[PDB]
Amino acid sequence: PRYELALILKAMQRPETAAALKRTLEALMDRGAVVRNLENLGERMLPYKISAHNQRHSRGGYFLVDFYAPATTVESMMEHLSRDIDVIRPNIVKHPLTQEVKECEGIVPVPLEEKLYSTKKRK
Amino acid sequence: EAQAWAQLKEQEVLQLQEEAKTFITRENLEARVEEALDSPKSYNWAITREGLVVRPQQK
Amino acid sequence: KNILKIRRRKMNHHKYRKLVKRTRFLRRKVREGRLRQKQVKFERDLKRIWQKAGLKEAPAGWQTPKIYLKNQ
Amino acid sequence: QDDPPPSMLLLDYQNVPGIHKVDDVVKRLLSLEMANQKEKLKIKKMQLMNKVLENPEDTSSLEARIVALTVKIRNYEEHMQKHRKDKAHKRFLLMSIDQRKKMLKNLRETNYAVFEKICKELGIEYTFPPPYHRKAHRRWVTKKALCTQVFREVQKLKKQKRALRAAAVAAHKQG
RNA sequence: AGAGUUAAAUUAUAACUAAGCUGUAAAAAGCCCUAGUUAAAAUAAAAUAACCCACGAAAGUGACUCUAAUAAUCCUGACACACGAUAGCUAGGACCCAAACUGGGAUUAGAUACCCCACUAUGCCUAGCCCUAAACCCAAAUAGUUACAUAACAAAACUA
Ligand SMILES: [Mg+2]
Ligand SMILES: [Mg+2]
Ligand SMILES: [Mg+2]
Ligand SMILES: [Mg+2]
Ligand SMILES: [Mg+2]
Ligand SMILES: [Mg+2]
Ligand SMILES: [Mg+2]
Ligand SMILES: [Mg+2]
Ligand SMILES: [Mg+2]
Ligand SMILES: [Mg+2]
Ligand SMILES: [Mg+2]
Ligand SMILES: [Mg+2]
Ligand SMILES: [Mg+2]
Ligand SMILES: [Mg+2]
Ligand SMILES: [Mg+2]
Ligand SMILES: [Mg+2]
Ligand SMILES: [Mg+2]
Ligand SMILES: [Mg+2]
Ligand SMILES: [Mg+2]
Ligand SMILES: [Mg+2]
Ligand SMILES: [Mg+2]
Ligand SMILES: [Mg+2]
Ligand SMILES: [Mg+2]
Ligand SMILES: [Mg+2]
Ligand SMILES: [Mg+2]
Ligand SMILES: [Mg+2]
Ligand SMILES: [Mg+2]
Ligand SMILES: [Mg+2]
Ligand SMILES: [Mg+2]
Ligand SMILES: [Mg+2]
Ligand SMILES: [Mg+2]
Ligand SMILES: [Mg+2]
Ligand SMILES: [Mg+2]
Ligand SMILES: [Mg+2]
Repeated sequence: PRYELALILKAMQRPETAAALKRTLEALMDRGAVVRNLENLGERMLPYKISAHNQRHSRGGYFLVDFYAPATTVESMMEHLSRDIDVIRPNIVKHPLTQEVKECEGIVPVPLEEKLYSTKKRK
Repeated sequence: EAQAWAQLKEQEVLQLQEEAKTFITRENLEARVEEALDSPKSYNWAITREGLVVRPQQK
Repeated sequence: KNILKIRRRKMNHHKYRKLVKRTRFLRRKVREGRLRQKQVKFERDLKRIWQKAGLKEAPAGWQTPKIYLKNQ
Repeated sequence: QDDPPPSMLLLDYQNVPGIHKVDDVVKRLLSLEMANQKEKLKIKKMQLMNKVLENPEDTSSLEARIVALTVKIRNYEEHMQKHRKDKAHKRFLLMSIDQRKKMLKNLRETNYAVFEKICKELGIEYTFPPPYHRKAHRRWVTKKALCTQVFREVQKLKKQKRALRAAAVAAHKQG
C-alpha cells in the first residue's frame, strides 16, 4: 500500500455516514486514486474537542482509507477534504507498511571512552 | 544476481495480481462502505516487558 | 589576559565611531569632492585616448557615462 | 524537452515475464502514473544512456558518468525553475555543472571522436575556460567599450584616407 | 525549498464574582476599560522526547503531513563563481508576546545604569539588498603512523 488516509468525521447516524464515506471515496477515484481497503475504527470520544467549520466537536467517527495515488495528485485531495463541512479532520500519510523493518540487532554496548585527556603526572 | 532480481520482481508482480481482485471499484462502493460500517477493526496494541504481545482482551 | 590586547581594539574602535559621528558631514563633503576628482580623471583618461589616437572629437555616440557619481 | 510516457511501466518491472496480459489495474499501478520522481529519472537515465552511448553496460566509463550527471542536472533545472529562492539546490546544480565540465575536459584530452559525439548528442557545447579570471567592473568594461569605438573609428578614417589617394591616383592614371 | 495542518500557552471580546490588581531586598509609579473563573479565533513561538549525536559545504537545522532533494569512480586548488548567523537598509503586509529608544517610579553625592511600569523601531511573512561575528573546535585541506619524543598549559607526538 502507498498512501493512508486518516479521516475523523462528524459523529452521525448510519445514512449520512455511508454518504460521506462514498462521496469521499469517489473524490479519491476522481483524482485517479485506486483504493485497496476501507477501515472503520469505531466512533469514539476524541482526545480533545476539535474546532472545524463553525463547530466544536466532541465525538467523532474514525476511518482509514488505503490507496495508490500519483505524486502530483495528493495536494488536490487535501483541498477537497478541506472545504468539506462534515470532515472533522483530514490527514494523508505515507502508508506504514511500505516502510522497512531492518532488524534491531540488539544493543551494541558502548564501553567507556579513553584517550581524551593526556597523560600528566599532576598533583 | 540477474536470477535474484527476476525472481523478486516476479514474486511482487504476482502479489499485486493477487490483490488486484481485492480492490474497491465503482461497484464495490455500496457493498464495501456498508461492510466496513458493520465491522470495526481494532489497531489497539500493547506490550509486556518480556517482549510478549497482548492484544485487546477478548470480547 | 589576551583581553588586554582585545580591550585596546575595543577602545580604539569605540573612539573611532565617536569621531566618525562628529566629523561625519565634513567627511561627506570631502568624499563627494573626491568622487568629483574621480569622474574627472576618468574623463581625462579617455580624452587623452582620442587625442593620442588622433581624432579631435570623441567617437560617434559617446556621452561618457558617470559611474563614480552614480547614486540611487 | 522529452517525455517518458504515463504508461511506460516502471523500469524494474519492464523486463519481467507475463506483464502484458495482466489487467489494467496493475498496469495502472506499475505505470509511471503512480511512481515517485526517482523512477521517471531511472527511465530518462536508461533512455539517454542507450541513445547517446555505445556500451550501456559500463558505469566506470567517463562518458556514461557524463550522461548520468546530465540527467541529474536537467532534473535540478526544472527544480530551480519552480523554486527560485532555494539556494541549497542552486549550489548542487552549479557544482554538478562544473563536475560535468571537468570530466568533459578530461575526455577532450583522451578520446576525441567519442567526445565530439557526446557534444553533438546531449547538447553540451564545451567552451574554453578563459585566461585571467578577473572582475569586469563598470570602469573597465566602459574604458574597453570606448577603446573599441576609437579603434573602429581610426581604421575607418584610415580607409577613407587611403581610398581618397587610390581614387585620385587612379583618376590621374586614366586621364 | 515549497504547499497545507495545529498541541499547550497567550489575547481580543463577551458572561458571572470581587474590589482591588500589578511589582520589587524594600517601595513608589502604573492600571482599576482591573483581577479571578467560564467561554474563544487571528499573529507569534515551537514543553517533554534529547542522559540522543543525525543532517547540511559553512552559516545552520530538533511541532505535524506530503511533494521536490542531498555535487562528484571522490588528491590540491584562487582575488573567478555561488553561499553566509544576528543586527541593518528599501517597499508591501503582520503585531499575542518581547524589546533598543524615550517617558515615568525608585536606587543614589549623581544614575543618561543595575531594580519596576508602560510603550516604539525591531524581531514575524513576501520580494530586494547589506556580506559582518569570540562566523572559534582560536586546531587548513588529503593520505597516513603511534615509531622519535615531554619548554609551559591545553585537545599527546609526527611524517608526506
Ligand atoms: Mg591529565
Ligand atoms: Mg588606544
Ligand atoms: Mg579624501
Ligand atoms: Mg589538469
Ligand atoms: Mg587596411
Ligand atoms: Mg515561504
Ligand atoms: Mg484572557
Ligand atoms: Mg520578591
Ligand atoms: Mg499608586
Ligand atoms: Mg531539552
Ligand atoms: Mg547537536
Ligand atoms: Mg529525489
Ligand atoms: Mg555527497
Ligand atoms: Mg571534500
Ligand atoms: Mg577540493
Ligand atoms: Mg547576511
Ligand atoms: Mg531584518
Ligand atoms: Mg518594514
Ligand atoms: Mg510593535
Ligand atoms: Mg491583531
Ligand atoms: Mg506589552
Ligand atoms: Mg529614566
Ligand atoms: Mg554612591
Ligand atoms: Mg548592584
Ligand atoms: Mg504593545
Ligand atoms: Mg529570520
Ligand atoms: Mg558559531
Ligand atoms: Mg569558542
Ligand atoms: Mg561551530
Ligand atoms: Mg578567525
Ligand atoms: Mg592568535
Ligand atoms: Mg583548503
Ligand atoms: Mg609514523
Ligand atoms: Mg614543570
